[PDB]
Amino acid sequence: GSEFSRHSEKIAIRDFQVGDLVLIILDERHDNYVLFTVSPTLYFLHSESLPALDLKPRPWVLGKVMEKEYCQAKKAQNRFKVPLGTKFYRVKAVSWNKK
Amino acid sequence: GSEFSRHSEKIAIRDFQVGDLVLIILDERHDNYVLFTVSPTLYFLHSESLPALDLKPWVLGKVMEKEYCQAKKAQNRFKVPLGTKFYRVKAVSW
Amino acid sequence: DDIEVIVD
Amino acid sequence: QDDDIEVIV
Repeated sequence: GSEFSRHSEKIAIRDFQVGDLVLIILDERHDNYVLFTVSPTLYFLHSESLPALDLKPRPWVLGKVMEKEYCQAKKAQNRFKVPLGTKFYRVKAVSWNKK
Repeated sequence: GSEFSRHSEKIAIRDFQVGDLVLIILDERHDNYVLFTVSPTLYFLHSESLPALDLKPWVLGKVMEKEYCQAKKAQNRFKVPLGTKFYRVKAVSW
Repeated sequence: DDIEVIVD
Repeated sequence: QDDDIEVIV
């Protein structure tokens, strides 16, 4: 599939759904990988997913969304360095080459 | 296309077509902005389009035109070898 | 318990 | 300005 094609996957940028191809980037101020998004909402990569993406706490990779959970920070000191009460998503993902 | 669909658009990364949403990034090696792609082929942002995207010598843009080009001098604006084939893309704001 | 899942 | 390149069609 190297010739011109009409139904190639494209990268999701908001309202992420299971199966979406996504661009996963390091977010410096949160010391965590995040989905590239145009949303104001943070979409953090689940820690369980980094080994499937060849990542260690590198710039960017492509993955596929497997799960998303809507979360709240319950402590001022938390794993995502967000303020108390911040709402965000945590996303499990696998490598782009899974169907 | 419909309004909803226009809002729910996704970023093209290969086989770029007029109307595609694309991610534009600076490629310092080639002294130019390029489209983010998983293709081996280079898609440069046309100089005419930098101001439209609030750029001055990443951003999201919409492809307006594309031109297929070959480097005819070894010293060229794109820092590619003589004979390299590539595209130049005109884009507008999303 | 630093974070809480609202909806999965 | 399009001297270092040629458009191919």
